[PDB]
Amino acid sequence: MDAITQVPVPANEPVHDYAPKSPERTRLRTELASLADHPIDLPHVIGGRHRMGDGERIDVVQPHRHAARLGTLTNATHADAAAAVEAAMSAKSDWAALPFDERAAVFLRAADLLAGPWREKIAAATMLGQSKSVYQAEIDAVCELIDFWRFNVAFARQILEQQPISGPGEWNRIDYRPLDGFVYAITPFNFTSIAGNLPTAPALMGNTVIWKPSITQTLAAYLTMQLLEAAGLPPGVINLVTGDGFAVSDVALADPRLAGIHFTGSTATFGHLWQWVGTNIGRYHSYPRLVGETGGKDFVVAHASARPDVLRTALIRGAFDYQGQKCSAVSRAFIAHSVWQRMGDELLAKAAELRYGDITDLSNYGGALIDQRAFVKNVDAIERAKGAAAVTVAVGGEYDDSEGYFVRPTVLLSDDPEYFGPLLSVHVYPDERYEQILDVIDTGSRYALTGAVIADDRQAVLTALDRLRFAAGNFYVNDKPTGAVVGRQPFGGARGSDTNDKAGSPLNLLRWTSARSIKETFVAATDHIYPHMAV
Amino acid sequence: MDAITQVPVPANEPVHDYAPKSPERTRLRTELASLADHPIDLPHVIGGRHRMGDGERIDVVQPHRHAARLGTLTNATHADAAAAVEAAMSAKSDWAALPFDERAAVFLRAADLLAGPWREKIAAATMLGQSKSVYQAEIDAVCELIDFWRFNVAFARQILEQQPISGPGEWNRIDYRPLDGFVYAITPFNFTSIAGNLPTAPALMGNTVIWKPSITQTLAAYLTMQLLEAAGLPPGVINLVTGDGFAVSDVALADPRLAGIHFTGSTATFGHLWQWVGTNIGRYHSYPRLVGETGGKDFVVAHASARPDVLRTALIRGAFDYQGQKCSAVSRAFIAHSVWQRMGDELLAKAAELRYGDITDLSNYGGALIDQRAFVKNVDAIERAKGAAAVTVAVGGEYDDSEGYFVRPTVLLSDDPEYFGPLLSVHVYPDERYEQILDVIDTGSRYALTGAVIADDRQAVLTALDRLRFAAGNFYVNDKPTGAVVGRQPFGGARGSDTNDKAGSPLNLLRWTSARSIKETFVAATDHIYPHMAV
Ligand SMILES: NC(=O)c1ccc[n+]([C@@H]2O[C@H](COP(=O)([O-])OP(=O)(O)OC[C@H]3O[C@@H](n4cnc5c(N)ncnc54)[C@H](O)[C@@H]3O)[C@@H](O)[C@H]2O)c1
Ligand SMILES: NC(=O)c1ccc[n+]([C@@H]2O[C@H](COP(=O)([O-])OP(=O)(O)OC[C@H]3O[C@@H](n4cnc5c(N)ncnc54)[C@H](O)[C@@H]3O)[C@@H](O)[C@H]2O)c1
Repeated sequence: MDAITQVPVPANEPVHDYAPKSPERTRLRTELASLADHPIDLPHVIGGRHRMGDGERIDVVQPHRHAARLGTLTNATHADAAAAVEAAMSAKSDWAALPFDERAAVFLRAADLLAGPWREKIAAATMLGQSKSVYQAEIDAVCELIDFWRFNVAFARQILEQQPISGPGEWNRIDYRPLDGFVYAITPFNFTSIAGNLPTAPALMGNTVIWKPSITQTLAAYLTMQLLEAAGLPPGVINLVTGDGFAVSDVALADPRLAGIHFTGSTATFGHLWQWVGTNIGRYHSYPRLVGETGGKDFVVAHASARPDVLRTALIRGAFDYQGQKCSAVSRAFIAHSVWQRMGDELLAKAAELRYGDITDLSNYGGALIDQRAFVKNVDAIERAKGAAAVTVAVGGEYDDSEGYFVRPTVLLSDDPEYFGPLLSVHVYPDERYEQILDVIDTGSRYALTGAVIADDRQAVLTALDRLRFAAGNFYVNDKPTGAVVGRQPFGGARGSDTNDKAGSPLNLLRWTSARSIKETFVAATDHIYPHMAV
Repeated sequence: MDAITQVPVPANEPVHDYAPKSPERTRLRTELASLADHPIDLPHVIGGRHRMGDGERIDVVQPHRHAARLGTLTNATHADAAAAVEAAMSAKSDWAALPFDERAAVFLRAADLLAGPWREKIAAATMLGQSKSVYQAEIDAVCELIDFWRFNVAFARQILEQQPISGPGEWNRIDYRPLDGFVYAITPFNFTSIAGNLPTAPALMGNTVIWKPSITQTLAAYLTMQLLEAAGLPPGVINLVTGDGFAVSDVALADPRLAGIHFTGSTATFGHLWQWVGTNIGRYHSYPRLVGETGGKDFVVAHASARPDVLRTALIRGAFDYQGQKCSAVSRAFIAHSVWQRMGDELLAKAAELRYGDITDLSNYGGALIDQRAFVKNVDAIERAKGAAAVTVAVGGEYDDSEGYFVRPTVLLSDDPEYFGPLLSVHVYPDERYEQILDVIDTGSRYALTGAVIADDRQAVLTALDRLRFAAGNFYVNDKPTGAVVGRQPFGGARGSDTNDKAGSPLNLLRWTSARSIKETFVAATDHIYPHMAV
C-alpha cells in the first residue's frame, strides 16, 4: 500500500418511525416473533468460540412479561474469565499489526450491517429484553450504535493526522500506539449502543478486550457479538463473558496485564472497581486507564416566558421515555406559577393516560422496569413519597409486578424547592423568584447530568446558561434534557466528574492509545563542544 | 466586543549562542554579577502579597560554590498554605470571568518580556541556582518557557474552536469551562520551564493555583512570579509557597476544593500524593485531575552502520549535558563492537577532558550536582560500580564536595547487556547480535523515557522503530534522546504511564477544563405521542 487514505465521511443515521403501513414495522414484527418464540442459549464468546460455561444458569426474560424467557446464560466462573484474558492477549499481536484501515473496515462494515439487514433484529432484541418501545430501541440499539461506529472511525482517523512541526534538519512524526495489556469493558442494562461501543472503541485503536455485559441486556449483546463476527471481527479481539461479573473482576483486576477499564453504570460499582484497582496498583505493568461514567438525575426550569405546550411535552418525554431508565431522566421540574396555571392540569391528565405495557403492542408509550430490583426501589420511592410531608402524589403511584415489572408514570408535587424510574417531582415557584430558584438549583445540585431551561425570553435563557454554568454537565434550551446524539451533544457527565474523555468525541479514543514522538535528525552534531565555550 | 478573534501564530523562540563578543554574553554577565552579589529574601507570594513566613529559614546557594548564598526562603507553615488556598479561591471569580483573550494576553506578554528585557536575568538566575551552563539555561529557562506560553495560548485557542455539528432545527455549541476548585502545582529543581508552565497552564484556562516550587529552583521561580506580575497576572491567580511542601500538602490534600494536582518529579513523590488523594477521595467536591510525570533513564543503541562521530557526540551530550540531571539522561549505551573500535578511545578521552566547574566561567561544559542529597547518591552509585564484578570504571569516578557538589563525567564498561548524575554505562555487543540486543532492551526496559538508534542503514532503523515500539516513550534516530522542543517532540513518558496529557500539546490544557454541550432547539415538539403509537 502506498497511500494517504481518507475514511468515509460520517453523518448521523436517520431514525425510522415505524409508522403503521411502513415496511420497517412489518420487518420488526417478524423479528419480534422470531426472538420471542425461539429462546436461545446465550453463551460466552471466547477466542471466537461460543460456549456455555459451568456457572449457574440464569434466565433472561421480557421485563414486561417475565414468564416469557428469551434465553439462558451461564454465570462466568473464574476459569471462564481466565480464558477470556488469555484469548485477548493471544489475539493482540495479529490485531495490533493490522493497518488502521483494515481495523476501521470492521466497524464500518458492522455499521452498514446494523443499518440494513440486522437493523430490526438488533432493535427487536433490545425491545424484548430491555423493555423499550420501538422508538427507544431505534434511537439507541440502531442509530446511536451505528453513529458510534462511523463517528469513532472518523475521530480515530482525525487523531492519526494530528502531527507535530518539523524543524530545519529533522523530521518529527507521532505514532499513536495501542495500549500494552487488555481492556476490561463493563456495560449497563439500559443502552445497547453503550454496550456495543465500550468494547469496540478501544478495539478500533488496536487493543483487545474482555466485555462483561449486563444480564438483562445480554440478548442484544450476544446478537451484537454475532454481528461483529459477520463484519470480520477476528477471534479473541473482543471476548464476551456473561453474568454478574463478580468472578470476571476477581481474575481481571488481579492480572498485571490490565491496561484499562471502560465502564458505564452506577457510582457504587464504579467506586468499588476504582478502589480495587487503586488497592492493587503495584501489581500492574502499566498504570490502568480508568474511563467511566456514572449516573445522575436531570432538571428542567421553566421561566414565566416558557411555552406551555413545549414544557409539558419536554416533561412527559424527559421523565417517562423508557420508563425513566436512561442515563438520567427528568426527575425535578421548577415551574413558574403562571405557566403551571396554563399546563399543570394537562400534564397531570396526560401522565394519567400514558400507556405502559407489552412493547410488542406498538400502541404503548413504553414498557416495564428492567428487573425485580428496579421494581422494588421504585415501590419504596413511591411509598416514601406517600409518607413524606413535603410531597403529594398528584397522579400515578400504582404498581403491579404480577405480569411484568410495571410502575405507572408518577408526578409528585413538592412545596419545597435514589432510584431510576418514571417519577417526576414538580415544584411550582412564584414567577418573580426565577433568580432565587436558579440559586437553589445551583446550591443543591451534585448529580445533574443535564439541565434545561424553557423560556422564550433571551435574557432569561442567558441568565440560566450563566448561573447554572457549573450546576449541570450539558445544558439544553427549549427542549428535554435527554437523548444526546453522537457528534452533536458530546460530554455531559455529572458535576465535578472527570468526563471530557467519555464516549462521543476523539478524546475517548486517545484514552486507548499511548502516543509517541519519533524524531529523525539528518545531519547531527559531530563535536560536543558548544559555542559559548569558545575562547 | 463583537469578534471571532485569532491569537498570534506561535513559532519556537530562537536559541542564543552567547558566543564571545556577542551582546547577549555581556548582558548575561551583568545579570550574573547582580544576582550573585546581592542575595535576597525569597518570600511567599500570596494574593499578590510578598511575605516571609514564620517557618524555618533555608538558604538557596550556588551548587557549584555552596558557600555563596543567592537568597533565603522560609518553609511554608500550615497557616501560609491555608492563606494560599483562600487567596486562590478568592481570585477565581474575577479571573474566570475575564474573556479568554485577556487571560491569553497575560501569557503572551510574559513571553515577550522573557524574550526581551528579562531574558538574561531569568537565564542568569537559572544558571546560578540550578548550576546550568548558559546553553542549558537558555534552552530551558528562556526558550522552552517562552514556547510553553505562546504554544499553550495557540493550543487553547484551537481547543475553543472544536465545536459539534448542528442538526436541522437546532444549534449545538461547546463551552470549555474551568474547573471548580483550586489547582496544586508542584515542580522539580531541574527545569525553570517546567516550573513556570505547571502553574500557568491551568491558569490560562481560567483556574487559580497554588504553586510549590523546588527549593533549589526558588530563585528563578520567584523571579518568574515577578515577571508574571509585570505581565499583568492578577493577585491570587497563582500563589507561590516556598519550602519542602510538606505543610502545603497537609492543607491542600485535605481541602475539599482541590480540583487537581499538576506535578513533575520523582515517582516516590508522585505515589505518595497519589495514594493520599485516593485515601481522601470521599472528601473532594470534584474528582481531582491528577496530571503528572515521573522520571526514567534513557538508552542509545548503535548499529554497525552508526556514524562514529555522531554516536560519540550523542553519548557525551546525552549523558553529560546538565550533569545528567534532566528528566532522563543517556544512562545505557549498546554499541556494536566494530563501531566501538572506531570511537571508544575518543569517547573516553573526551569524557576525561570535559570541564565541569563554576558556570560563571562560560568555558565550562557544565556545573555541579544540585545539592548534597544528589551528591551522596552519585558517590554511592560510583562506589557500587567500583565494587560490582559486572562493571569497570573506564574514566571518571572522582568527586569532591568541598567547594561545590562536583562529580566528574563517568563511563562504566559493562560486559552484561537509581540516581541522576553524569554516569554512562556502555555495553559493547558483537555486530551480528543487533536483533538480540534489541530484545534485551525490550525485555529489561520499564523506565526509558526516550531511546535512540544510531544507524545509516534504513533496515536497521525500521527494525529499531518496530521492535522497540513499546520499550520507550519517544524514540530518536541519529541523535541524542534528550531535549524535546515544544510543538516538535510531544509526549515521551515512561512505559505503561498515562502521559498523553503531559505538557506540550492541547491535551494537557483539556485536563484543566470541563467541557459542556449547549443545545438550543428552535421549534420543539408540542405533543408527546410518537409516530409508532398511531392506530
Ligand atoms: N452517565 C451515563 O452516561 C450513564 C449511561 C447509562 C447508565 N448510567 C448509569 O448506570 C446505572 C444504570 O445501569 P446498571 O444498573 O446496569 O448499573 P450497575 O452499576 O448496576 O451495573 C453496571 C454493570 O456492572 C456490572 N457489575 C456490577 N458489579 C460488578 C463487578 N463487581 N464486577 C464486574 N461487573 C460488575 C453489572 O452486571 C452491569 O453489567 C444508573 O445509575 C445510570 O445512571 C449512566
Ligand atoms: N518526566 C519528566 O518530564 C521529568 C521532568 C523533570 C524531572 N523529572 C523527574 O523528577 C526528578 C527530578 O526532580 P526532583 O528531585 O525535584 O523530584 P522530587 O520528587 O524530589 O521533588 C519534586 C517536587 O516535589 C516537592 N515535594 C516532595 N514531596 C512533597 C510533598 N509531600 N508535598 C509537596 N511537595 C513535595 C519537592 O520539594 C519538589 O518541589 C527525577 O526523578 C526526574 O526524572 C521528570
